[PDB]
Amino acid sequence: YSFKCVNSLKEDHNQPLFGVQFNWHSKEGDPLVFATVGSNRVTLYECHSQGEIRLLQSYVDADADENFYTCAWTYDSNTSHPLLAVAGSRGIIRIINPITMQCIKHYVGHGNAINELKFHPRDPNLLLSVSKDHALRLWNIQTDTLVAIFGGVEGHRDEVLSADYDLLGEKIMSCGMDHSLKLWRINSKRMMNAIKESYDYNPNKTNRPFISQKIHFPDFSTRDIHRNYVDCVRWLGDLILSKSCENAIVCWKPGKMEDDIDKIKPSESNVTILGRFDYSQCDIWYMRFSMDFWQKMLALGNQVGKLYVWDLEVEDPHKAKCTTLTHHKCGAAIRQTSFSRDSSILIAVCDDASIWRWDRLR
Amino acid sequence: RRRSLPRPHDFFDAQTLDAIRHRAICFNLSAHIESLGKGHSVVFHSTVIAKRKEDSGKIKLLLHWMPEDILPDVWVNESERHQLKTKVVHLSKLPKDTALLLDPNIYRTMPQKRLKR
Amino acid sequence: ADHELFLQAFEKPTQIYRFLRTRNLIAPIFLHRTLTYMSHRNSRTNIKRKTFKVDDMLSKVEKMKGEQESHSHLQLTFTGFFHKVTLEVLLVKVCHKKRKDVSCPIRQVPTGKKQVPLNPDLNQTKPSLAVSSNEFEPSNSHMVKSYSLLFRVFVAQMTVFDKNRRLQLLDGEYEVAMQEMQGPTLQFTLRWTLRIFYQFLYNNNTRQQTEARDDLHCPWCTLNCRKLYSLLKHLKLCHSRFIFNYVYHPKGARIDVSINECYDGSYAGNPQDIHRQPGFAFSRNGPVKRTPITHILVCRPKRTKASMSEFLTYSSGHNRLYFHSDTCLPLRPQEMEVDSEDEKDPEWLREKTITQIEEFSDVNEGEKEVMKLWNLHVMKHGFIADNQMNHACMLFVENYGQKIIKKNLCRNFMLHLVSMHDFNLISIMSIDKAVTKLR
Amino acid sequence: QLATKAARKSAPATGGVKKPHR
Amino acid sequence: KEAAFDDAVEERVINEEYKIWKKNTPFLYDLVMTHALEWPSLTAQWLPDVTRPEGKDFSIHRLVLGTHTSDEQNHLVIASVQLPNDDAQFGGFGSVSGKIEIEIKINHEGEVNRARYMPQNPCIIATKTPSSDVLVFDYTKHPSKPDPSGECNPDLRLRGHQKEGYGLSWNPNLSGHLLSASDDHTICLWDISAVPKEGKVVDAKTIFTGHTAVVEDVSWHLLHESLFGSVADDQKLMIWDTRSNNTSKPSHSVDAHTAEVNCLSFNPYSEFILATGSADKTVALWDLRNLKLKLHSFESHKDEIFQVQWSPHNETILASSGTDRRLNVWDLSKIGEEQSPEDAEDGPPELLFIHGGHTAKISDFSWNPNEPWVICSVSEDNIMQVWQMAENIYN
Amino acid sequence: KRVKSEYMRLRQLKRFRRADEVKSMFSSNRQKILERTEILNQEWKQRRIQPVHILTSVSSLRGTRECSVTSDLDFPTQVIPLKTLNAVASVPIMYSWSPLQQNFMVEDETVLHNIPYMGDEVLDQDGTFIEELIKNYDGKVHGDRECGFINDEIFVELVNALGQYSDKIFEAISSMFPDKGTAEELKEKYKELTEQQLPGALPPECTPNIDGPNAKSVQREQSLHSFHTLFCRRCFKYDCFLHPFHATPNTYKRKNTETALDNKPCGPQCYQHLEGAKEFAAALTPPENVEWSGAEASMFRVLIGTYYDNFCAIARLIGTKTCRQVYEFRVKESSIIAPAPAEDVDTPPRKKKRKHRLWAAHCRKIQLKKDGSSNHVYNYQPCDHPRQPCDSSCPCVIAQNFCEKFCQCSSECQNRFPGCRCKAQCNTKQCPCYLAVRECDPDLCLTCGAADHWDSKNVSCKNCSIQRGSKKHLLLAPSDVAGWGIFIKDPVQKNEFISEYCGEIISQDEADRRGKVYDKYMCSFLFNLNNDFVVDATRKGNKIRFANHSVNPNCYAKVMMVNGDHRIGIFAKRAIQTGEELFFDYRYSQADALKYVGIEREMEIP
Amino acid sequence: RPRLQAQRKFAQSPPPATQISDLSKRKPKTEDFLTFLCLRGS
DNA sequence: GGGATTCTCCAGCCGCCGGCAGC
DNA sequence: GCTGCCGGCGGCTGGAGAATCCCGGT
Repeated sequence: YSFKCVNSLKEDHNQPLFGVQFNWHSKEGDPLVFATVGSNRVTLYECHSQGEIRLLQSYVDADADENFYTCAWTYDSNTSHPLLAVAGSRGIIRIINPITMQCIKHYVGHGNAINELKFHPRDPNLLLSVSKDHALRLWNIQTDTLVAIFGGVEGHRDEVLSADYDLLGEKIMSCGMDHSLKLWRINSKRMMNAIKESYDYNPNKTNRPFISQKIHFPDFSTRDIHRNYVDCVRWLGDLILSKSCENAIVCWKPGKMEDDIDKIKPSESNVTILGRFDYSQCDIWYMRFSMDFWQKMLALGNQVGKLYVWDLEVEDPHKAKCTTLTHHKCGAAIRQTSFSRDSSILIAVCDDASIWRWDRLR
Repeated sequence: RRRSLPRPHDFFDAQTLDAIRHRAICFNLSAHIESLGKGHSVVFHSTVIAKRKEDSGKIKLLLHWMPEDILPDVWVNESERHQLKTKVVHLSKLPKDTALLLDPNIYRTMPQKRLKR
Repeated sequence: ADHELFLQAFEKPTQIYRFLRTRNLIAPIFLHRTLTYMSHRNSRTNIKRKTFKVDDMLSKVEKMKGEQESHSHLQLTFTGFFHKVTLEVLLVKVCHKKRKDVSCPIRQVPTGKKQVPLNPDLNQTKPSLAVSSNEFEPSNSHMVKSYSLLFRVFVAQMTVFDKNRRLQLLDGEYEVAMQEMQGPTLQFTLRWTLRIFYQFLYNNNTRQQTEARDDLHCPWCTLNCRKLYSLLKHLKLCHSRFIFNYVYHPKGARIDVSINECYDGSYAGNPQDIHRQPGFAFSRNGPVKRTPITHILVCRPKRTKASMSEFLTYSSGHNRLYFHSDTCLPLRPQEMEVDSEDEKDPEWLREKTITQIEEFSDVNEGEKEVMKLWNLHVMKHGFIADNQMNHACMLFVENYGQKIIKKNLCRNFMLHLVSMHDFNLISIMSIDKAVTKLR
Repeated sequence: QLATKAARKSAPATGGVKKPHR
Repeated sequence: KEAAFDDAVEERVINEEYKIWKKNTPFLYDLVMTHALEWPSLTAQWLPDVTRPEGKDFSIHRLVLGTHTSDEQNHLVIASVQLPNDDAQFGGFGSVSGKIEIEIKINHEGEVNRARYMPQNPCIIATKTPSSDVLVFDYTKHPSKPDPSGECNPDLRLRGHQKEGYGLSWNPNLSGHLLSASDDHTICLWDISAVPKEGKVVDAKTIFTGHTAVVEDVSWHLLHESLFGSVADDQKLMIWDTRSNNTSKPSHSVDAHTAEVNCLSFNPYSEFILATGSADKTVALWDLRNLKLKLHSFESHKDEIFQVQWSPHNETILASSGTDRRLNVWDLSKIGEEQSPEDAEDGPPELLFIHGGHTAKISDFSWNPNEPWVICSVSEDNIMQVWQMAENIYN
Repeated sequence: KRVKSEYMRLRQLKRFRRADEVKSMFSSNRQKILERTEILNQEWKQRRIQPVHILTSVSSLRGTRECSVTSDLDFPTQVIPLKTLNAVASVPIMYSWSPLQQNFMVEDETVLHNIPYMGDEVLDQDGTFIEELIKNYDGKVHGDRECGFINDEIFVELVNALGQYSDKIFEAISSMFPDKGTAEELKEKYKELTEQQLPGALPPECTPNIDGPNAKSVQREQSLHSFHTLFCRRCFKYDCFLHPFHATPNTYKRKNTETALDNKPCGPQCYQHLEGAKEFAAALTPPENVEWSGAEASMFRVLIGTYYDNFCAIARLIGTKTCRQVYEFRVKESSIIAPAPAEDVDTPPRKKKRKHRLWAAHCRKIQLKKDGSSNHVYNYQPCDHPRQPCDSSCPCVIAQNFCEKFCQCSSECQNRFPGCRCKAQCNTKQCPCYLAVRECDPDLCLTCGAADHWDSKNVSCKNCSIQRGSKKHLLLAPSDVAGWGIFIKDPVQKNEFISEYCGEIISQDEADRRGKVYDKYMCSFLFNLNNDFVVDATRKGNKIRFANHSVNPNCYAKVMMVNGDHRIGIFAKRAIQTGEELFFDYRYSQADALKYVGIEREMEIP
Repeated sequence: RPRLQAQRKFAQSPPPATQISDLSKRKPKTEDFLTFLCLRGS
């Protein structure tokens, strides 16, 4: 896989960008549209052939001093419209419908700044938010119900700024400044009942408010993987990828070699490292690594703006690959990258309010 | 008085502020309030439409005003020609029945749809 | 220094008050003649008796004097068209806006049809006729508003009667211009058969100054305020978004304006509307419950005289929107009920007191299960007094008898009871009774 | 160490006892 | 669509208007009291009785109200509101705990459309439901605490209609004579002088079907036992003289205004004055001696009108409420008085005062006895306002 | 040492085997990844979604702000008009917290959990605060100098290879790895390697549960050792969440003679109705060899410790033996057991009423001697007196605290609180419990109703609400002063309990450690409790932690003894009606008060 | 040393007081500003 | 002789009120 | 003039510490 810089975008408002995400829900043959966050503004773009990038509609929350940094793509199960979720330092959840040019849903209640937004891969209406509140929340979309709070006594004891969703859509994991990598489940009967009851709640029908499920105890929790801020997570089937300020992404799994994720006891205390990925100049936290839909290549941006691309094949992690996609203007730090629906192209965002496009030439 | 009380998050969001900005700009370009009406008067531009010739030695002519406000057509003698080409009146003097057409946000029946009378 | 912040901050109230001026001029919130500090307005006094039985005589006299004239059925002939095809003649009658109708309906009834030449010229002819029918009645005319005539070939429309049914169309040959979609025109014959300053300070870093032209008039609402006292009162009461100060410039007066710092003028309706998602906020499709409040704004003002030296309301009830303690969600009025969302027995700490029990290595599970069960039992009630244990142990039995029997931990349960008795909390006459009641 | 002391909110209270009848 | 955007903008500007009115009210009123009911009321009338507790600076008055709820148990509510009756006294004026409290609550069979107290016996009041019947309640026979069992059985329920409607007024001189208005184009008469054998059900004694459109008003000529006015969506005002034994043939019939009209009131201190307002944004009055001539058209409203009330203790003063979210005060003593240009710009001289203290459509308003100048008004924003304009306005 | 070098030398082959395992692990993971992604792609393929269109300039804003997305290449800069998002009413900052109705001791975390994040601007010129904090923790931050990690396998191999060429190796391992940080773990690993066996879930002295199949005959003390050690007497919970485990076991005196001791026929197989057994009943003050299991023998040994004579009750509690069988087992085994102690006390004094006057004499001694330094109120701890009385060497006496019922003082200890005697509402100064601020314990003030009606909440006593936890209904909303606030729903009169201030119990130094970051956050929850402990509500608590400071508040805080625990209750300083925000003074130093709370909410009236 | 340094998120790194026509210069700063002379009141 | 039963004694607190510094 | 201001001043609250009654046997 070889990517060449075909085009570069700069919003020119001189504010760091975050949370670039492709609209993976777009059907086959649809235009390649992705979202990107800049300051109090939300920007969408379309990717054309030959590297041409067209500017789509942009939204701004000028009503207050706001700094957004998150995107999450979902589709409306009723009207088939594509929806976008935006959150910022104000702890505000915003749902924007580009078709109607307006925001038709907003959620408040988070205790502090949101940090990562991800949707349930199987159920588009379940929306998860990662916040400085030291807790996690899963939101419902068809109904405005909120049923999850992952935090408290055995939750993260500091800011949470990353989470990931399993492919089957039954298990979440979280990481934060407390060096803790904590595991959460949806396949549990209690969570399934809560999710089912979330759609079965009519606020006008009953005086009682919805019974949101408070969850303080993760299924598995460890703190020995990283000795610094663990700041981005992705899953590898059952194996887990996590990165920190120690300039190295780590691959690991709970338990031992023969330990199954379903059989992991709640009181598990032994972890197993699997592999390492090496890079330099990762001395600043809040940098994220991205993964394609087919889980075949890995990508990561750096403070010096160099890109680190490695495939996820049978290649051993010691010598999996060494790819550094660079350009002389990449001096700005990268925050997050995004892969297309079929890993054809990749988009990166930076601190200097710039957007970079990478197209694959196999 | 105190050092710093919480800001109550003023209800006029910028979303309605931009709409008000467009409405004011288009309304000033359509009525010339701040420029010609001195901030309190709406202007109207007339033109001869129908030249009628009465039974006696008198000629009356219609003058139709551009903004198409609540005012109806009025017969004007030919002697008043070139005198009422541009006419200015105060906002309060417009006919109350159909003065709402000046701006949709001047007044609307907020319960536009009613389950009961 | 880019002053854009100053521009935006001082532009924010400009639009609101300029729009409010035009809104109030067409229809005011209140009569400005009735304001106390606007005393030079409303020169009329309330001295008038006007017995009602004599108003009818005055009305009858006015009506008798007002019988001006009555309309004369009309006929008209059309002169040739003029331009730099048969004609269509339709009569348009408009009724008043009724409750069911969204707007005022019109009725373009046709009086017939006639032929006209294709743009003829004068001195060439050597004549079509349209006649009206008076089959209608004043009872039918009760629901009508006005009358007008429409001519098409190219559409024109003129009115015959005024608002008060005053005739505007006498008999005579009339020439009318024509507008499509000088120029086109048509002819036809009808027959009946001190200087004030303003300063805009910005954080003392920089400022902008103006002069109050058209003095004694508000720059925002264009209100004629003859007195400086009335002007200042109106500015500080209606244009509350700004803060004003008196400086007494040698020209006669000076008013330094600045943006209000607090201006506690947020949403004042039902507070739960602002949190609701768009499409449900301010829906007004039906009643919306809210917690009752009570505010008094005016009780008995002193009604003092004009005072230039004067320049240099309580509430009771839930005056805010309350939130859930845990989820920070808005609290609905029905959710404000006996449900206090805070009980003696949190679930998370129940779970923790079970997880931490298994951590102890030198305990068999047979004792751990009894420990957890009894901890949950006490936590369900939070016993404090020592005399409760007779009833507390009896109720523990009555609650968890099935669970312990299925767990086959009765012997461990009586071991726990013995442990309690070693602490002088349980009498010897209660252990046997608890065991007997178990079966 | 512990040279610096953090600020803790408090609620001071002291109490005597009642004198017997004489 | 475009309706929602302008609706939101107008909601914001209406909130701004309400805030400005709240800031300007100290220099415009001698008394302002506001309270938000748990549910909006479609009725507003003061009970005739009053108590003045000695040794304090307030007097207690009772309000006749109702409950209009989206989905909840529906009640008939009578609230006790204390008013400051002192000029030098100025909590706000009296106690700090509370000025308005609910004292009577009676379960209802649906929404409360209208409710008018019998002047001779205030303990018995009649109410109109969206159903086809009229309910008679006597709150002395019902507990203050509403029973959880739902709809309370009224003393009597009156049949004769087939569709919803709310036009109500009690006979000022006789007890039990009730004429009511409903959308069935019918006006029904009941005689409740004494009907022990009713079994809580009373049929209409006389049904008036004179109008061909929806009738929503009935008010008696207060100085005659046989003359009352009736109003319809038929754009006419129509007076019926009873004992004529002609449910079709009226005493008189006059085309009132150009659109649907529903509000009619007879002046208490006059034998021939009748006034009414219409959806045409006009209030017009007539003389019973000559119905074919309109005395004057009060024209300052901007929207539909569904209430006109004559001010007691001031014959020459009239007030009317409508969906314009304003309460207007009209003074006939100022008809045609010359005024200064600024006064003319403010409005016609005959308009005495306009009340801007509402955020939604006003459903009902009333002038009270036992107090000459305070007015209560209930709107669709769940807010209740009791207000008295500044003394400098009159005398 | 060369522990890292040896670990790498072994890790050569260890990582060879690890690579052998992880190649197959990666292959299986990729196979499952392919299957799951195939399922997800199939689920996605079935849905059609409307494409997004470009943004035409809306007629709602002719003059507005437009963003010019520029490009570094030859592509033209694109300009589009911004759409203004609708505003949302936000909420003030409030970190997550678990609900709490009691208190909570936290084990002193000697290591820093994690370095908190700050504004990244002030520390640029004042970065020495980080060094001050690490000096407060003396460099003990999680993961500091970890030298990698050990999975207890390489460490075990190094320890085995660390022969004489135990203790020095243990110290080196502890220094090189903070995960263990103690020689106890190294010695445990050494013992495990030497023995290569574990006794089981039971302690090293195997004591399986009675109901389990692995029954064993164990004496009463060892059988009930776990129950006695882990049970906590004060607040009635095994493994108390608000009490330490450092306490004496259940070994204490008891009333030996508290039974009728009337001989009766206890069924057909009774201890009585047999001449030999009847004689042996008094003496101990054809025996069949029944299969008395180990659990049965251990539980007989336990049950003999509660009656010492009643074979009827013990045998009725024995499903496998009868009363005659109980007597036979007694003659068989307990005839060789130690004689019963049958100990008792004398207790000469009988003037219970006069004890209050002497009680007040000790209180007067305290209030006349230690009044100069009486601000050092010490956390109560139940003192255990083996033989000495409640003398000047009594731990409770030196703590200047009255002896609660959990004391090991004599039954008439002079320092023991006898209890209030109010016949009615006891919130007045006439109540002794109010003077020396305390809550009437439900075992002493039976007249005031503290003991009575424990189920219902209609109690005359107003000095027992904290024990019953009958806090009012309180609501949460943004404050009118700063951040969140708490608002009371129902009206409350002056001097009425509203709620308790619950939180986490921590030491004074741990309180300083938490306050070090609380000061930087400018927001604190530290409530001083006593001279020993500080209750912290940052992580747990209830709605009350949002109450704001006020120099002229409407509520006051009082630290009171509640059954031997320092608890903080809040009361109304004045009458408060519906919808008011609650305030109380934080008792801060004036400079620190103005630094932390600089909002007054009101100007001076004159 | 590296284990205790401050973890950083980012890199190391008008004279003419004309009239109240300033208000008519204020609201329509674009789209055909009126009077053609309020620009002097900038 | 005890035990339940009243029954005043007391120390402290609360609200009011009449001088006492200023103006 | 009037502002706290202050201590007494009678008026009241409730603990509590003694004076009184009756049952039961000698």
